[PDB]
Amino acid sequence: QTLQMEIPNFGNSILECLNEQRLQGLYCDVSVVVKGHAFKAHRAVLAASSSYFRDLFNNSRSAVVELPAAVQPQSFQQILSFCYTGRLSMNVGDQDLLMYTAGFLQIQEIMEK
Amino acid sequence: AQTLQMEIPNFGNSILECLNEQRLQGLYCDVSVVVKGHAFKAHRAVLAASSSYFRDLFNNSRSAVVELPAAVQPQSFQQILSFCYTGRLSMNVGDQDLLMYTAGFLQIQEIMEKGTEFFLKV
Repeated sequence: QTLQMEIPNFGNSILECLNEQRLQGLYCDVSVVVKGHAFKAHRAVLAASSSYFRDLFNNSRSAVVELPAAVQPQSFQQILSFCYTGRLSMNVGDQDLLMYTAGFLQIQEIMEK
Repeated sequence: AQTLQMEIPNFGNSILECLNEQRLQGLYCDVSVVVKGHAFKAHRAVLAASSSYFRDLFNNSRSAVVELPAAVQPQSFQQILSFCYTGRLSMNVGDQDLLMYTAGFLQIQEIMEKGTEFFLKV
């Protein structure tokens, strides 16, 4: 006799809270610095969507990581937001940079087919 | 915050599932919660999203290891931890009282409120 409970779309709700947390700088365990702009985040969430961060966080315990000159802050901001929401916004004029950065950071689900 | 170029449905559902797998392998975890000498790796963020007790505990401390009081049992805790990462709670008839007590202690408010509830599994 098993008793069972199941909350529908639980992950959807939890990731929203994690995004709120990040937006308010709560329970973050890494700071990612891009051209002198610091973004707080959770390693776990970055790792879930990026094989680049997966490999980096597998191999380094530093509290801050700085990305190379490739990555620009606006682009990174969009990618970060994607990792917490599954939404990627449109970028008029810098779609090439955004795509380059997504590829660089090996964001696996951002491109299709 | 205008035009999206992509939107993955049910993204959070899949990501939390990834987070659960990471925990089960000890990856990218930032806290170790110890219960009657049994240590559990976790992510503070995932605990805090579901547990008012943990939110509090993490703000009144600066420590990678947390020890829960002796009133909290390991098997029950494991069930609560899994729930925080899945939204599913499972257990045997005969263990519901202990699980409910543990959920109360850790102030998992999704567990004891209106909405979905426990059932007998098929």
